[PDB]
Amino acid sequence: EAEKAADESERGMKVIESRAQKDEEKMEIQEIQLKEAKHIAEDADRKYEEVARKLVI
Amino acid sequence: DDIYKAAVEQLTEEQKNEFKAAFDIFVLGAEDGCISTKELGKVMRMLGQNPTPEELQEMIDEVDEDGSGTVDFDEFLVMMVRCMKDDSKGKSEEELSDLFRMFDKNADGYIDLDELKIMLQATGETITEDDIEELMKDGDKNNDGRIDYDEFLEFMKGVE
Repeated sequence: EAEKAADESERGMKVIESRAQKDEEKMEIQEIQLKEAKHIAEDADRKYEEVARKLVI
Repeated sequence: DDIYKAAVEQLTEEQKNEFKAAFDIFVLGAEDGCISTKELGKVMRMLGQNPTPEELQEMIDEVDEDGSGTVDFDEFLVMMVRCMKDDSKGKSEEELSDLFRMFDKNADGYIDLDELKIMLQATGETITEDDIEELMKDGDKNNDGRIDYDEFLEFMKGVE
């Protein structure tokens, strides 16, 4: 019983460890995408505001 | 060019001395001594103003015409002179009204174009066309044919 439990826990070890590492990879991907999205949002804000000032003129 | 010395003349000594000694807040050591354009916005926060993306990006466009990605000290002085518009620590107006009296030499209430032409040639420069034409565009808005004390004040704002 103890041996089978230990082996089951080993299988769990590897499964969950991999899950966590994958999550970290996803974290990095999401981070760079969020930075790009924020840059694009600031760009669009600036563009719209400049157009609005020209419009007011 | 004449913009560099005009910026020198239109700004007081204490302001520009503090401006330069305070621009020296970014330099720390082993640097070129000229900071990147975007860092300029940060020194402005020190100045006490809170500019905005439109003015910031425009002003950014007002430096580094030749496209080096960096700002020199003469462009630095011209942009600063072009930023705060409170020149001469508040231009006066009373003596200026005396000077309004000066522009008029027939005692009518306003400035004639002939009086402007003689006033301009009295400096030493003759009449050219772009001179008076641009001076009229700066001074007038609706072709009223004269420069009154409002347009008088407006045209030379900040000038000493």
